Amino acid sequence: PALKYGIVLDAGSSHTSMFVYKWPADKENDTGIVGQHSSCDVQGGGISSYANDPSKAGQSLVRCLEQALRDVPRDRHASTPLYLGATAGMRLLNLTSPEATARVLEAVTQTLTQYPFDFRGARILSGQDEGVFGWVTANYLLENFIKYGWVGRWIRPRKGTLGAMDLGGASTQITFETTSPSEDPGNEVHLRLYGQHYRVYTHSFLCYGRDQILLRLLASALQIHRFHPCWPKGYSTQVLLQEVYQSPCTMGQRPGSAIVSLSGTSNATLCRDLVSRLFNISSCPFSQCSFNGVFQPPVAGNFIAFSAFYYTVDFLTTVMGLPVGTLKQLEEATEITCNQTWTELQARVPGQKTRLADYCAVAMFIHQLLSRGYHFDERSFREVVFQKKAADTAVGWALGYMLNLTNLIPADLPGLRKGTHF
Ligand SMILES: Nc1ncnc2c1ncn2[C@@H]1O[C@H](COP(=O)(O)OP(=O)(O)NP(=O)(O)O)[C@@H](O)[C@H]1O
Ligand SMILES: [Zn+2]
Repeated sequence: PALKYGIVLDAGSSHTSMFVYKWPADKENDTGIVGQHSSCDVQGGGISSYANDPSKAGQSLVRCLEQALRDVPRDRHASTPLYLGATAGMRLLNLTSPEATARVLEAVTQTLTQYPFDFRGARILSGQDEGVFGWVTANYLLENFIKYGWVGRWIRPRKGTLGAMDLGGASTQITFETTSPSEDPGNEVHLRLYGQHYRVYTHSFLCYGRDQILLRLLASALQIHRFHPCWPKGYSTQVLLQEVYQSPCTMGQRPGSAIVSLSGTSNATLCRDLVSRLFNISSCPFSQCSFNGVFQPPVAGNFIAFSAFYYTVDFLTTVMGLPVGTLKQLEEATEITCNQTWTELQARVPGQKTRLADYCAVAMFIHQLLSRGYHFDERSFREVVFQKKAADTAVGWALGYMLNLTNLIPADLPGLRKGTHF
């Protein structure tokens, strides 16, 4: 079995990762056939973090690109497509400075074109792209696009699909198949995959990624309290105000000190109140909304919640040792976590402590996002799983992106399968 390869660089807001995928040459159009071969994490920040030094964006990719030359057999380099796709970090930089954004894309382009792979371009994905391609990855890997049954006895209704919730560093996406009528063309997606029509809803909330939410809570805590009720008692840090208010996500909060001391107080109730200010539920120009006046039909079906949903839930279960099987359990785990002092929290984590002071805020954010924002309840929440991998492949938008650009999912089966699915 001759294999083929393809490569995607996911240039996210906080990190770039490289995925190399492989599949058999003569089975390439079967669903679920493509899988991850290897991956590489680029050291340092995302490409948008090089906005004032765009040369370093391209250079940052070199070590992982050297790994790709070793991971893919040499005689296949020339015919292996290589893509770079960038997400909300670059969408935010594009708001601030389209020129700096262009210089970063130019610097990564120049680096990538020096390599022997068939480089097909560096692009910023839309929020819709990001949501939909994540949904295609999960469902492709789990073989949900197979028509189950056999002639004369097809399963009905057809096999359900897995909704996707992705909590990145600078935006978050929700995407799922729905039977409700569309009310906003911005959210409406129609896919034709293996001869079947999928009616999908998607939305991306810019500035609702983990790192931007933490920045917004920090801005809010500085304004309202001059302490940080989500941070643990005994933790303090010197906050440089310029970093807090430079983001498009926080410049709306700006209130002439350069640096302020800010300490935690382990106040789970005040933390909950701080997080609640993130969601505007005051108006809805549609029949129903999620939040911020965005149309959303009722959630339905199973969901996979990956990226920082998985990392936060993994902290709560594995480090705090708390169950999160229900929304009530998640809320209780968040309360217990938020009420820990800094010495108590550190006692649970013998190794490196990065992100530890932030789990209370992120867990509170996720609980409110699911319950207040998307309107999960106990019944719908029972159908959510927290997982970051399927069939030995990382779940994210990268695979679905590669599948689309490489044209590896047919709209129709060959010969329409003689019309046996009609
Ligand atoms: N191994 C890990 N453990 C705990 N947290 C992590 C880990 N890796 C990443 N994170 C955090 O989780 C958040 C989302 O990470 P990731 O999904 O890599 O976002 P991204 O692709 O960089 N951002 P975006 O461009 O908005 O999709 C970031 O705030 C990360 O710092
Ligand atoms: Zn991402």
